[PDB]
Amino acid sequence: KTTKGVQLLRGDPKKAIVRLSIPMMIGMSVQTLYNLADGIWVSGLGPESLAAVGLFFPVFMGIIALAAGLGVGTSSAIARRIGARDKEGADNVAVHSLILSLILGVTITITMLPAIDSLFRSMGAKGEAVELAIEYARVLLAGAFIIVFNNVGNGILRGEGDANRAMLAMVLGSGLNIVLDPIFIYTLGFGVVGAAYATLLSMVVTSLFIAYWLFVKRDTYVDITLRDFSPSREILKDILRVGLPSSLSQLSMSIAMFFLNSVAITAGGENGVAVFTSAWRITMLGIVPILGMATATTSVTGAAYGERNVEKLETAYLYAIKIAFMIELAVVAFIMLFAPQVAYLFTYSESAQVIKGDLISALRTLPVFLVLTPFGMMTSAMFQGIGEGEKSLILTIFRTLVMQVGFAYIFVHYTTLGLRGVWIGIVIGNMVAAIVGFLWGRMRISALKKTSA
Amino acid sequence: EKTTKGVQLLRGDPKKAIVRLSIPMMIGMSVQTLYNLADGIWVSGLGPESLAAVGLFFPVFMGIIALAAGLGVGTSSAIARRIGARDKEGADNVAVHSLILSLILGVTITITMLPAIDSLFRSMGAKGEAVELAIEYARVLLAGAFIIVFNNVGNGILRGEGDANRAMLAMVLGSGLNIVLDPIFIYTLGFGVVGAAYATLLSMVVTSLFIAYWLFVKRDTYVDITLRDFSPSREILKDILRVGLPSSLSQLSMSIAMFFLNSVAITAGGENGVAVFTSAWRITMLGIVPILGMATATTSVTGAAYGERNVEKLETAYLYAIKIAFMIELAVVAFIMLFAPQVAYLFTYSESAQVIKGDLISALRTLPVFLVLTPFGMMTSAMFQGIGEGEKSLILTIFRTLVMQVGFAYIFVHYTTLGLRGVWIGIVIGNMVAAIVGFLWGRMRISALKKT
Ligand SMILES: CCCCCCCCCCOCCOCCOCCOCCOCCO
Ligand SMILES: CCCCCCCCCCOCCOCCOCCOCCOCCO
Ligand SMILES: CCCCCCCCCCOCCOCCOCCOCCOCCO
Ligand SMILES: CCCCCCCCCCOCCOCCOCCOCCOCCO
Ligand SMILES: CCCCCCCCCCOCCOCCOCCOCCOCCO
Ligand SMILES: CCCCCCCCCCOCCOCCOCCOCCOCCO
Ligand SMILES: CCCCCCCCCCOCCOCCOCCOCCOCCO
Ligand SMILES: [Cl-]
Ligand SMILES: [Cl-]
Repeated sequence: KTTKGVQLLRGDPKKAIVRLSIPMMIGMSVQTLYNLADGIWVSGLGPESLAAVGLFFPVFMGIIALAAGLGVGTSSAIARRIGARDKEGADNVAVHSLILSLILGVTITITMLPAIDSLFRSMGAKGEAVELAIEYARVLLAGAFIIVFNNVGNGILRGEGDANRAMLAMVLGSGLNIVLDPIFIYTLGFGVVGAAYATLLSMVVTSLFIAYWLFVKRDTYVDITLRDFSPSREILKDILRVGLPSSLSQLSMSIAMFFLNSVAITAGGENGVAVFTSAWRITMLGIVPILGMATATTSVTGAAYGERNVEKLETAYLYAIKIAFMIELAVVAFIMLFAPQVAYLFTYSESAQVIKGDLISALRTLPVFLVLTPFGMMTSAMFQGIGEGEKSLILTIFRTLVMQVGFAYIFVHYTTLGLRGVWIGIVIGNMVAAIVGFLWGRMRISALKKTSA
Repeated sequence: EKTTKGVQLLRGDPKKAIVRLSIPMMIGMSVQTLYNLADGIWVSGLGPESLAAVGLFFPVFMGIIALAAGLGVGTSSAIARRIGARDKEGADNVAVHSLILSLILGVTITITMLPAIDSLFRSMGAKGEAVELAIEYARVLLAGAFIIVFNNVGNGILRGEGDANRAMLAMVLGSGLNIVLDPIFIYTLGFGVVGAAYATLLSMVVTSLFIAYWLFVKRDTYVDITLRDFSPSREILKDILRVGLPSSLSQLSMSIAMFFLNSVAITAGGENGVAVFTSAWRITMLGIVPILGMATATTSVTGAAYGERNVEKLETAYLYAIKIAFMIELAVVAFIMLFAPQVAYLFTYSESAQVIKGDLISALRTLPVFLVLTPFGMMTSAMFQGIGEGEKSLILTIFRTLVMQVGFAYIFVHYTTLGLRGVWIGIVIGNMVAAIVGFLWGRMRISALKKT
């Protein structure tokens, strides 16, 4: 009656952390490669097409944040039921979340469609860029329910230890999107709106395979039928308590990036942002693996929590920080050692602009934040795992909006540090947040020990 | 005896066989669809005359296929039944008879249609560059009619013994080669639209070389193919024609209805109504591909089960195919409807786009529903062919196209004022009736097979 995923999920915590993290790293890497490739294809379309994507980008990220949020809340809730050997509960959560995906998906479409014109012109943007952005938006807003469905389906798979198929769904969608991208944009001559359709079709195909696994093969651990589903305010509250703050964390990180951009303006001007933009884009080499471990950390800590096994929860939590820290250590040492070569690609590539002198400096300072990220992110993943999303959000706000923005701001304004002060501030702010996160996580775990006793 | 994987499939679990014999056909057809799409792009770049020439020739091409595919299904179903009946000698005999028939039929098609193709096109189409090109295009493929019939018979033999994979391979190789040769003949060699006929013919010939090689040289099929001790049989010929002949007539019945349904849209949507449903027809030919795969699988499996005299196994296979086809079509139909305006755009890049586009969007939110009903009728028809009663399949086709669909579309136009919108409804309603009556007929036929 038990699948390989569930065996893995409830087994040795260390094996579970590693083997559930790896597929997600691969899946997110392909997603990253798509994002990277699409940005290159769009940049060959001219200024108005680039602006159109820019107008819609925050809206798109808002949809993803909402979709991924519901997915994490789903994954966490299921993992805790499964850890508690409450299969009926796990089944009931799965059905609940799928219905919520439809509700949220349609809600996004109905709300955003009549509001995108006004929103896009609030930028002061006008002409073709706005009209292209509207046409681009209507394509993805139409498949809003597909986006949420795919994320929920992914959450269900992760939550029951099936990170393998969660990965496959991601590689399927993103992989097809990579292939379809230059075909729709250039070969078929659709232009920037072609990238919109390339994404949409890729998500539909992904949805078909997910729906096939969930409703036709029905070879998931959880049983998804319309008669184990007893409508539950409690389940709904459980999912939302992790889902909503998860989306709000994104917004928090979003607003923080905007503030850091303004700080970089004061520090080094318009090209100061260019150095900053290139800087954190590079660090994603390190962020991507940590994101993968966060998903596994959430499900493993959740499984241990439902099992009422605080020691196993503690072991998984601490082991995840340990492994992520070692992974980052290599990544950061690597980026530092080949900073002239990494900066080179971008900076040379556009021969007319040159900012390598500062990017190279930035690549010898900023990446250091990557070795302290695991402390905040595993703690956050663990909070999501035990179903306490508000704590995850509070930590994220403290790190991003208060510490990073605060330290970057102060160094630029009250010191000689200058543009380099932005990188120092972020690292120092991260250092303090890492300490707060780790102590809080361990504090929360140890309080559970007391409670179980 | 030394059997093959395909034979083991036919004699084993019907659900497994339905799946393993239907999927390869869809894949083969999907590559054919890729070829067709690419060819349409090259042809449309040659100008309106070349584009109109293809439209004029296309019914002639369908006429050859109707005869070729007809003999193929008659061949495949007969082989499948005798394999189920453990009648190896009969299976060998069907194969040899069909191969000889392919020569006779192919030659006869060329002999009779070639001198009558010049008079046929002009009497209804006057002239133009398009008329001249369409005639030249027809003469090329009419000349290679034997190759076309031989390929379908060879394909029929492969499917009939459960080797759908090699049938798929033959289809993929031919279309894949046609994909490469197509722009070479059209552009590089500067033959124009007629170049596409050369590329297709050459691809078909190469396909025949693979098939001939498998059947005559390597001879690694389950069936034995040899003229040694060959004895012509009326029983074998009747067994082939009782499915093969009505199969050809069914396609004739569909085309006769299509000529009517295209003119009903004239009284409904004007002359634009012609290109209106011609477009709709093209989209749905894409939509029915999985159904066609299910049907060919159904014929073989129900055929084998009939040969085994296992009615329960026959019934399982038949209902299971409907089950899968129904599920697949729901996904197809939802896609086509929920994402419809996009689909119409890819066929309407011409002047006065809106009326040809915007009507067909409406058709795309309504007409696709028929694909949901179709498997109940089509698997029934495929089951009729499987048991060797092709005339019942023909009767069902006539009732659907010539009676229900034309009848309903007619009355919707002549007695209602919905016009074009009613035409789609008329076809869908007529499709509903035929699917239910058909499924009911099949269910009674199976119930009778259990008696005596
Ligand atoms: C460029 C990206 C490469 C993509 C292809 C990678 C192949 C991955 C093959 C592994 O996937 C196996 C599918 O697993 C099915 C579901 O497994 C359920 C959980 O099983 C837990 C045991 O994990 C075994 C890992 O191999
Ligand atoms: C310069 C590019 C670097 C990119 C980062 C790539 C990260 C990939 C992560 C690879 O994961 C390998 C982790 O393997 C763990 C090693 O085995 C764990 C041993 O732990 C001891 C406990 O053993 C219990 C079972 O694991
Ligand atoms: C992770 C690797 C990504 C590789 C690129 C994506 C490959 C997609 C599959 C191949 O698609 C073929 C489509 O061919 C389109 C050809 O377009 C060439 C003309 O482009 C000119 C404009 O270039 C703008 C960007 O510089
Ligand atoms: C993607 C399309 C590529 C097409 C390549 C060309 C293929 C041509 C057909 C290949 O058939 C392979 C056959 O192998 C050679 C067989 O030689 C025949 C001679 O056999 C000797 C005995 O036969 C006597 C009767 O011919
Ligand atoms: C792009 C065109 C490639 C042509 C390759 C020509 C090489 C032919 C070598 C011999 O063919 C290989 C085996 O073919 C099977 C031979 O046995 C039967 C001969 O064909 C008889 C069937 O009738 C169909 C002939 O067109
Ligand atoms: C196109 C096929 C015509 C063949 C008609 C009937 C021929 C077989 C009937 C007689 O049985 C033959 C006894 O078998 C002897 C073994 O060798 C068979 C070779 O027969 C060659 C016949 O060739 C006729 C071609 O015109
Ligand atoms: C418009 C074309 C009509 C073609 C012939 C129409 C005659 C058939 C009418 C419908 O037939 C219904 C018969 O109902 C059950 C038949 O039972 C099986 C008949 O097959 C007979 C062969 O075996 C006889 C053993 O009983
Ligand atoms: Cl191209
Ligand atoms: Cl699968």
